[PDB]
Amino acid sequence: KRQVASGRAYIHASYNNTIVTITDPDGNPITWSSGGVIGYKGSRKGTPYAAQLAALDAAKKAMAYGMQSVDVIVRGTGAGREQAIRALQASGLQVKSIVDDTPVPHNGCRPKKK
Amino acid sequence: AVKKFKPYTPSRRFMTVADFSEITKTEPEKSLVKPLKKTGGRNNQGRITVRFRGGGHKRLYRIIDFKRWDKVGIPAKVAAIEYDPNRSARIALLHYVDGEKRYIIAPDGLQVGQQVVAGPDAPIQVGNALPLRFIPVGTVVHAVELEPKKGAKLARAAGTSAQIQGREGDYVILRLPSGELRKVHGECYATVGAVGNADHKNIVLGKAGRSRWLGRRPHVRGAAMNPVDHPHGGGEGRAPRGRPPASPWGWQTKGLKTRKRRKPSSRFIIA
Amino acid sequence: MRRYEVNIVLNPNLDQSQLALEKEIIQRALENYGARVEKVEELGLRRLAYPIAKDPQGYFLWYQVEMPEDRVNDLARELRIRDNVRRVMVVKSQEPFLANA
Amino acid sequence: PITKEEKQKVIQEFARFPGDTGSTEVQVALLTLRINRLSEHLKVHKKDHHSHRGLLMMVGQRRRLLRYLQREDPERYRALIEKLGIRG
Amino acid sequence: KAKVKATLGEFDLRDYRNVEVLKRFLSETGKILPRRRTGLSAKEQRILAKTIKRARILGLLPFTEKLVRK
RNA sequence: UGAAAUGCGCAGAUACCGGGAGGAACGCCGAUGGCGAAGGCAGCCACCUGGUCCACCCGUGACGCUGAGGCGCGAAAGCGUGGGGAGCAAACCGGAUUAGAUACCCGGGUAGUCCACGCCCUAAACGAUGCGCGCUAGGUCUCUGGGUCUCCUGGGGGCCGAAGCUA
RNA sequence: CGCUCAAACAUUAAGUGGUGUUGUGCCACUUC
Repeated sequence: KRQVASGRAYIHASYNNTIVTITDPDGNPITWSSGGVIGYKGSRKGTPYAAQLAALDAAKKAMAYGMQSVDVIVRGTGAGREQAIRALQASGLQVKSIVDDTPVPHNGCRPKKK
Repeated sequence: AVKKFKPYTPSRRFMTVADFSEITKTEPEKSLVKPLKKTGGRNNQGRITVRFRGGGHKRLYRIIDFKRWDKVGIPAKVAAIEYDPNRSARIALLHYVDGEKRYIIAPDGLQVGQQVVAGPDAPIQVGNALPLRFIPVGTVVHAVELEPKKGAKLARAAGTSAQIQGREGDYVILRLPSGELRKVHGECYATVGAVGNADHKNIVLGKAGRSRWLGRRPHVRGAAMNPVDHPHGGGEGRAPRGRPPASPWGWQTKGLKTRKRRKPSSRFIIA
Repeated sequence: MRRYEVNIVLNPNLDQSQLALEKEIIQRALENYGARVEKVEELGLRRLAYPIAKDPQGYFLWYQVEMPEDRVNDLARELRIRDNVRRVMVVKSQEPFLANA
Repeated sequence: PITKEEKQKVIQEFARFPGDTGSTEVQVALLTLRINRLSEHLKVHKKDHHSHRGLLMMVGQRRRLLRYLQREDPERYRALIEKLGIRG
Repeated sequence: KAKVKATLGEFDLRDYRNVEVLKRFLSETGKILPRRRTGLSAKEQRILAKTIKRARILGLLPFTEKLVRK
């Protein structure tokens, strides 16, 4: 919560939206944005431009929190995937290091009818 | 598992009775400090506080070492898996090399001649009784205390047991014979393993009599009675409930919770 | 009588008074079900690959014995009980299969 | 499994002449050990149907060998059937 | 590219304790390298996988590491 | 989600960190691959166990093949008794679609799916090819066993094709 | 402007329904 230096952004990319979060070097959400923190509704939220606006929004509020250096860990497969990071370049926030940790089971729970 | 019957008679083409293959060829209960008189079809004032009792079979109580801590680290070779007509389970007349003989609910996995013993230094091994602090998490366990130095009284019915979920503080979490995830002080004794005669539930009484032999008197239904006797009193043709289904004292009978709100024991239970 | 590679892990966050109190319970334990200690190694603490019990350290033991097989299970069973005994894996020992000989 | 040395104990007590490991004797006696060994297994492994397949196969083969060993020389059969306590 | 096996020496592929050695087939992903990267053979490939999981239960060989820079 | 809506959310949800409960299923290896009589069989550990293959030419000495009837195994769904229930999910209700939509699509949802014990004995139970044996060019890929081995020699899985067969 | 209706009309080779739009009170399925 407190004005701090380092940090970590979390890209959650779905398929009908995409969300993220600035979170202190501990793992606790400082700020966060989505496809709805952009205004766009429904499918628009599966959009890279919506994602740009998301990241911009997210990171933006971090810089108002003194944020500068942030790591990156992303999950999902949304059209705003890479875009949610590439917006985080022209964000002024040091992308200290980007990492992919998308959840993937050793195969266990039987999947929905798709 | 259980003994059926050819239908040489009705109420006997369903009625089954347990295969006492577990009983150690023994009928005479240890006349020793074990069997003592037992009685009481109703309460102290000559009244009735539990409809439908009596007609038993004349029984002797069997004294049961539930506490089992007054004899720590004193090994007792099992002697007998006996019939006891006052529980869902069999009893196990155990003998200590201390000479003295006692009685313990017959757990599941109890053969005759086990080096069972009480106390904490005892191996977490079926039939052995010890404080939960020494029994690892997950271990099934019957006849459980509730407050230290108070005695067992949880999971003492045929095939009933409690599992240990984990440690928290000076308490240990048990999933009771009900799924009630309650905390119980560590210094409380238990008895590694679950309870015996688990195969009992699958009995079928069969006829009225069998019920009666037990002592369960014929229970007359609500709507069978009169408006004077019971809420469902209509009796005006096989006629429905006036609403809502209710006890002979008025309290709704389906889904009305009754455990007192603020029993100080709430803070010791989850779900 | 068969050859086995019994494996174990220890709670790294403990001394050598309780630790040399721990190894003795695997000793006492083994001899109970006739385990004939052979070439025994000990690679102590070890930077683990994935967190077990929330501590990335685990004091490794390693035995290798001749024993009655029909109780090889009840050896492992015994070993795990100690709350300070995290990992336990019994296996039957085998010949060096060569790679890049 | 079946110890190789307690396997030789068998041939020894059944070998109708040292250096013999093919006599229908040694063969029947053999399968029997495997049979009863397998019989017992399945006793407390009832679910193992797979393995029951074999239990039939080993039996057939044994019943067959016994056919011949009876059909050719009767006297010898009589002595065997008893040593092995079979045909009940 | 290159053959992993052709970077090392003479090592028994059954000692589920030589991490440094085994780890070299683990990939910077935590995935059991496919045949066409390690340069193993049929026979060999399977028992390698054997002592792999055997050591993964010993906190010795990582199960999965989120990918580095991307 | 084709777009949505029902749904859920200022009861503070979605996303994220940590701790715990629970079940099922086994990512990478992993495959043109292995095994099984068939049904079928994937974390790993141990124990119990069937079948199978090669080398030695040691053993018995035609004891073989098939097999009406019988006997046993037999996916799935299903059924009885008891336990279990995270995910999925007929039926079931709801959103949309549609002229109508008991369907497709979506949100929720119970038996079931899982365990034991029993019953069920069905099938595109398919290689739609009963089994055993001898005979009739080779080429190439793979699995596996033996042999001083750019090679032969057995066994198993594919493709291509001598002869022949076939509507 | 929105909402319900019986027709004229338009979309199809045709039919059907739908719908489009005016008028009115306030692509789907099928062709013996």
